[PDB]
Amino acid sequence: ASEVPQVVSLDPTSIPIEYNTPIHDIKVQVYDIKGGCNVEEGLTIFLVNNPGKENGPVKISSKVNDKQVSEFLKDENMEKFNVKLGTSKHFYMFNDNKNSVAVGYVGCGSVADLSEADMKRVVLSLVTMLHDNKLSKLTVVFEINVDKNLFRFFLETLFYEYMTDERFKSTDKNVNMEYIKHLGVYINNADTYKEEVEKARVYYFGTYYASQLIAAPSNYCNPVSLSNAAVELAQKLNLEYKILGVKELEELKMGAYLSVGKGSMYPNKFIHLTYKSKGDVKKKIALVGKGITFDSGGYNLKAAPGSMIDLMKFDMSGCAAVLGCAYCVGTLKPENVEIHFLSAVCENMVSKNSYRPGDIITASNGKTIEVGNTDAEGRLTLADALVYAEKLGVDYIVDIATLTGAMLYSLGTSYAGVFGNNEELINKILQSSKTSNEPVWWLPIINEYRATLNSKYADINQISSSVKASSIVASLFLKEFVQNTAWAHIDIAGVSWNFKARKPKGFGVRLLTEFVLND
Amino acid sequence: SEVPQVVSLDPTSIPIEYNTPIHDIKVQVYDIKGGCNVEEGLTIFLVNNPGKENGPVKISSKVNDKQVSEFLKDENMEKFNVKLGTSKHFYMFNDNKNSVAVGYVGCGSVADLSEADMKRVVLSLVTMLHDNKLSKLTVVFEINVDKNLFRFFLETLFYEYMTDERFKSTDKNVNMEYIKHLGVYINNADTYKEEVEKARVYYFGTYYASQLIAAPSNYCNPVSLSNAAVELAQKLNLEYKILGVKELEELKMGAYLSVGKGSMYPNKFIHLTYKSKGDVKKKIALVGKGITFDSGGYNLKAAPGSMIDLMKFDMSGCAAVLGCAYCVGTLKPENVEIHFLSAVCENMVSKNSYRPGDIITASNGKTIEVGNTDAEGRLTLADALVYAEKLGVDYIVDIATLTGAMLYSLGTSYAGVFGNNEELINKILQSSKTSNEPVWWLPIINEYRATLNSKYADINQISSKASSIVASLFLKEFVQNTAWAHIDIAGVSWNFKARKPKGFGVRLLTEFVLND
Amino acid sequence: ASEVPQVVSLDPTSIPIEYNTPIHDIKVQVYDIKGGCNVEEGLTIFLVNNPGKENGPVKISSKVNDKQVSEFLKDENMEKFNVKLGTSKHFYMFNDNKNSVAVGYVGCGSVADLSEADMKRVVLSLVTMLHDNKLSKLTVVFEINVDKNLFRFFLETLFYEYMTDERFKSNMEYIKHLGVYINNADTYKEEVEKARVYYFGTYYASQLIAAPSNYCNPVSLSNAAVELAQKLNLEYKILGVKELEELKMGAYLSVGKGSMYPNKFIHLTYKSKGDVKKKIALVGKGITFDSGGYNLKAAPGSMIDLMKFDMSGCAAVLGCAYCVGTLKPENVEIHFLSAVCENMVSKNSYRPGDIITASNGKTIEVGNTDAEGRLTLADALVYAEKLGVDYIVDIATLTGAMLYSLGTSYAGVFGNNEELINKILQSSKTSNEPVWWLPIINEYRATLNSKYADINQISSSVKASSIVASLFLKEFVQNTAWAHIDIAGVSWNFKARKPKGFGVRLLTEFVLND
Ligand SMILES: CC(C)(C)CC(=O)N[C@@H](C(=O)NO)c1ccc(-c2cc(F)c(F)c(F)c2)cc1
Ligand SMILES: CC(C)(C)CC(=O)N[C@@H](C(=O)NO)c1ccc(-c2cc(F)c(F)c(F)c2)cc1
Ligand SMILES: CC(C)(C)CC(=O)N[C@@H](C(=O)NO)c1ccc(-c2cc(F)c(F)c(F)c2)cc1
Ligand SMILES: [Zn+2]
Ligand SMILES: [Zn+2]
Ligand SMILES: [Zn+2]
Ligand SMILES: [Zn+2]
Ligand SMILES: [Zn+2]
Ligand SMILES: [Zn+2]
Repeated sequence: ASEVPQVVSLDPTSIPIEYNTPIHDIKVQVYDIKGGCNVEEGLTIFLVNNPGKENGPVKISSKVNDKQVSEFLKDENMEKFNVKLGTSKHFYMFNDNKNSVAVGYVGCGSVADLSEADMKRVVLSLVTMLHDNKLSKLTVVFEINVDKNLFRFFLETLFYEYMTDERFKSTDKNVNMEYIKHLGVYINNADTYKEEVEKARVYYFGTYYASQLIAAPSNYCNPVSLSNAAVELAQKLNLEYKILGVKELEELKMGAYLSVGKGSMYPNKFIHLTYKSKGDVKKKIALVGKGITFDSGGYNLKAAPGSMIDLMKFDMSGCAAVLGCAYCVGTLKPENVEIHFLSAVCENMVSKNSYRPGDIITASNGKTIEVGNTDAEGRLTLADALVYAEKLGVDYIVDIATLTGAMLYSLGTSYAGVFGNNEELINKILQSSKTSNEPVWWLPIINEYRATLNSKYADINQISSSVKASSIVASLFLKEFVQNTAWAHIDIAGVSWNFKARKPKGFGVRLLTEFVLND
Repeated sequence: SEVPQVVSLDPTSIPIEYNTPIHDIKVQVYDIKGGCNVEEGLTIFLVNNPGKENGPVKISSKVNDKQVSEFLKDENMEKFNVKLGTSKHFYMFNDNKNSVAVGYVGCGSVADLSEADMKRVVLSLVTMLHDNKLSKLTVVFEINVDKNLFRFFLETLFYEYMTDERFKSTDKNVNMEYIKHLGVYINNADTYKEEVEKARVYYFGTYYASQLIAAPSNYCNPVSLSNAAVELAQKLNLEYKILGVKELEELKMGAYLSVGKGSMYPNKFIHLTYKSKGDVKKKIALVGKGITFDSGGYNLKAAPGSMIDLMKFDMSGCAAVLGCAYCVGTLKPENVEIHFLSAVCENMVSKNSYRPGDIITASNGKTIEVGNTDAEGRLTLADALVYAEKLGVDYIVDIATLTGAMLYSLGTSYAGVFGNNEELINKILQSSKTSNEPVWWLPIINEYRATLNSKYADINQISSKASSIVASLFLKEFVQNTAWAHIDIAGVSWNFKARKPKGFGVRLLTEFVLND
Repeated sequence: ASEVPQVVSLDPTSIPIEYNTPIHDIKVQVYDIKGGCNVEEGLTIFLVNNPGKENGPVKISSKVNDKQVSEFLKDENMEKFNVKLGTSKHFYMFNDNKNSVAVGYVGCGSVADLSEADMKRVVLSLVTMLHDNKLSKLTVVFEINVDKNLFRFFLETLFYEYMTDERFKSNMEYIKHLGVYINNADTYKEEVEKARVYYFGTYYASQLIAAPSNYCNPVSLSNAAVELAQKLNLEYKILGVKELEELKMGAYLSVGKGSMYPNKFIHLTYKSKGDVKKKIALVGKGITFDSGGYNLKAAPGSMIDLMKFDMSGCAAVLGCAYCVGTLKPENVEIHFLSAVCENMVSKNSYRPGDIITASNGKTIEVGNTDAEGRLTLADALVYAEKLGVDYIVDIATLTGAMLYSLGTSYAGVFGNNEELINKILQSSKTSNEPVWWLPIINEYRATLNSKYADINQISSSVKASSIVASLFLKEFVQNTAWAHIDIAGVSWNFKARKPKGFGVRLLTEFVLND
């Protein structure tokens, strides 16, 4: 734990973190739908669809253990409503014990298998029913088909979207902020789905924890304060930790990493968390996250129209995702595995002490790098991070980074891109993507472009000057720093930020965790 | 107090000229009914011709000289016309057989000169003063002007006549000589006499503001500017207080302190106070934006036409307030208590600078999400407006070079005024009429308030296009229950044609204080 | 009706126009709230606030004549919800007679005085429920404070936002009944049919604007004007290129030169049956598409894809023409004018630097082809003052600077006559179409001095474009009271991706209460 430097005494010296969220107070009960649905206090929502019939009528199929509610929800009354994806309706009636109840439904389209995006729409429609309504209990009746992974995804998404981050609110807190205390779920073959509930709660927070870190502004979330939070997290989870300061980094000759942070008031802090299983270890994995707490661009300042310099607190999303994974792994405690969580945290700033364009710097593997652009600082920090990671002697090195903005032009805001030197590892990422429902796509490392990184003076150029394929060029650059290890690179620069909702996604936490677990 | 330097050659004070050549001018006002004596220097007639556009010049005044009167007869003067801005020089011998200079400046055919027309008239008259080493100027008024317009003539004459040579060195004007005497002829002269010394007060306050603004950022930094304000206060016997960083920290001014975090100069909060002897009926707080230099911060002014080299003008609001302070302290109005405020700092790029995206806390507890570092003015004004309201005043009037959007709305002549109180706005509009400083009332549109709703903080700093209106909506959030008005002078502060400050707002704020 | 030229046989030859809308089929009843409410049919929505507590709990005061709904509306239930402006909830249930009804609310904030901006948010919340409604009846219970004008605004807005334009397409059902419970109902009833007239006047203008440039061209726009005039029994006249050349409208014609569509000048006339006491000319800018000419809109943010909207001034005048010809005010004679053309890049286009001559003889030096609206208005104004009217009011999407000045909500008004400007402002207040008075600063006039022509079209330096354009237009009105309304910023609703029909009601209130 290191002291955070301040310019004025009003400068924050730590990131506020909410561990005990209202979600953790919610008691979750899972009932088998065969036994019928009890409709009591709170709000009972049925998830219905109508296969084939686009915007077809609503039909409740479950047994409802109440004569009154059954009559209300009979087919001929429900037919005036439809199952259009995103549609919702509220019902009000009295049950058999003469107690008023609130019932409703959410349309789930006319397609049998809902994609992760469709399910997210259903959750969002469901969440609006939770907002501005002081409910004590929510009951969800699944009348659609979901496998165990999609059921978990439903819960995680619900917990995430329902949650509101009011850490930075002061005079403008929602005076009506009131969370439900009970969640009931009716589903076919409930005994098989029950194991997903706690996994969802663990996945939710790991995602929401990374979200809190990302959403934290660059004056709260700096290299020192972020490394402090990693320490606290590790102390709560009994993870081994090591926080490397500038001096050790100099001794390890991390010249590429150090140059990036030269222009910052905050000293570089290299984060090293370690989870090791108690049993015999059969797999060693290093998970690397890019940790630029603020990216001004350096002397290559982000001043072009649309450079979104104000959003650049998000450039440690990779680090956040890695730390969120550290929570999920340290909590669920997988066996036969050893995971290193790495992040070379620093801050790309403009100063008299900054690194300059044209500077030639030496990485910790001896390779000299000519800087052609100070705004491509991520691949520099990752270079030293990758070399460090390989010295640990692992089987897999996976890095996750908000690296290139060109991802928005290639995959957009929904799908992340994965690059690598090992096809087996890449397939495991794609498999992890399926089971976590965090969309990833395999993109090529095109060797024909490697020649454009040939520097006249240094061993290698940082950027190309004749190739607009930035995501591939950067992957080619990073590949030059992994000598003999299966390695994959996930570019989340396009998917890390939910633009419509103006908030982080916490993308990668579940993806990386499903990777650790299913191995 | 002590100005920090990078090298020894860095200046540690703003050069300021108090005793200007204008203050060495003896001003005499005579009644035109007794006629004009024409003996020495240059004598200029302000003549018009109501109706006839570009009509003939006719000297109506009685001239107490046979030879000069003969020269100025209609027969001789018919060849000249009264087109606004026209000037002619005449050369002749008077009765004493002394050569003498006589001329005129045409004042159009409209019987009511406006603020713009009178400025053209003065400018022409000033051109007759430049490059002509004269010891005396007499001006004969053959037009109809009210007391406030006659005063505006003098203030403007004095302002345009004076040349700022504080930073001249090997290029000082070798031929620059100022007149030592000024004569004025006008109808009902006893009425206009009091306006003379009021004009000299109004002029210097405007020129004092002009000097501070023109002073470059390496000369005019927050420390040197707060030093100057103290020097001003000590001269005028005003109560003064300069709040430094650690005091500001205690007052929790996080917004204002964040803006200045990057600068090598400590933040300095200027607090001057004039208090009349006797019963105070009105308590007023005047707030001036005091950014000694606006680089833009990490949102650097690097766009084409961002005019970063002119950014020394972002202290103009503060200058206007200090200029007003001189006027008020000199004229000493009664039954009022005036607080002169300016949260002075510099907006720089550094490892210590505030960033786009920072969530800062204002002194009233509201958390603000910083969308753009170049919108730093409203951040400093936020803490200043809270401090001001804490003084229990009746009126808060802030003046600021806030938004460049003003150039597209009102332009370079008219300032914009916003507010939460219609009575206060009208008073500003009234003072605009009497100070002859053009000001237009622009609305604070409440529908736009939603665009400032922040996801994480209490409020957004910027809306991420009606910048001026949005900036006012922001400032409204820091005035709880006081009549408040906001004057945006970003477009009218600088005279691009003359390449110099206007000192805009000094006379406006003084007229507001005096006539209240 | 002139023939609309085509490049291919697939190019349309008229603007699709819906006159009979489902809104005209809605039967409206206004009851007094002091008598209580009947909630036995369809959707009932309470407009409630909480002046005492910001985002405070919902409490329904009205007594309803149904036991089931009375239980639903008890304070224990409603306090689970809050009145945050725009927030809404609605529930389906059975009433006492076992009929299906729906009951809900819309939060109206904690301020007793509702602005038109606030009311618009309330209506939008209401409409969102209507777009998911299949019920036959909507009942709106006003448990808040509205005067006669804001209530009419509520109806016009409700109608306008409810109606959806589907002329170019290749869920819900429109209600047949609207019930309203409000205090002093008898005083409000007169505002209903006025709201229906104002609605279609606005929606008609909306239809013209939204109609794309391949549909809405000078020939088809003027054709629709003729058809509107015939339906309302207005005197009309469409001046063609030959008549325009005779009248020497060289500024107007220079803009259209590069277009495949011949310039058309629209002149509609309403005249009262009795004695004519006031004469008015309403002038609308009618650029059916603004490419920018050789000063092409290629800069980032120039938004060339939206420039079908630059005839919004023309549409608003035609929209007003509908209301006037329908409401038939006495003692007035109104002229509806628009010099309609298209600003295109061609070998025939006018060029930057061209010196053109207006119908009043003034030579103009063109500095920017993208500033073509003021050129066409210049000749239109000269035409307007020749009619011998008391008031000339032009309305135009003139300068993008309005977005930086007043924004997207308030229009700017400029003029030479303070009395006319006040009437505009008063019309703005009664119609709830917000306008703000901006100055015509004479000091800027010198920037329009041309070296070779009588006057410059634009300024080289001055960025106060809205003011500079006003000074320009001022040179084409010799001695008639004249006002200019710049709606370049308020014409298009960007959040809803559709026109606002801005100006119709403002202009109609102007002619009706003058
Ligand atoms: C290859 C380079 C440095 C010339 C351009 C680039 O890819 N820049 C990166 C960057 O600065 N990484 O440290 C970059 C990454 C994300 C974004 C980005 C911009 C947005 F406006 C946005 F919404 C987003 F999600 C990402 C922009 C640039
Ligand atoms: C709202 C924002 C920050 C996007 C653009 C803005 O209004 N900037 C202000 C500013 O920096 N306030 O601290 C601003 C104010 C005046 C001017 C300005 C520019 C000129 F070229 C000019 F001549 C002038 F007089 C003022 C430019 C920007
Ligand atoms: C004076 C000039 C031509 C340099 C810039 C200008 O004011 N152009 C006008 C125009 O082309 N009139 O025919 C103009 C008017 C509205 C808009 C405009 C732009 C928007 F992005 C927008 F959303 C809007 F509503 C209007 C842009 C330019
Ligand atoms: Zn970067
Ligand atoms: Zn980066
Ligand atoms: Zn700025
Ligand atoms: Zn500023
Ligand atoms: Zn145009
Ligand atoms: Zn146009």
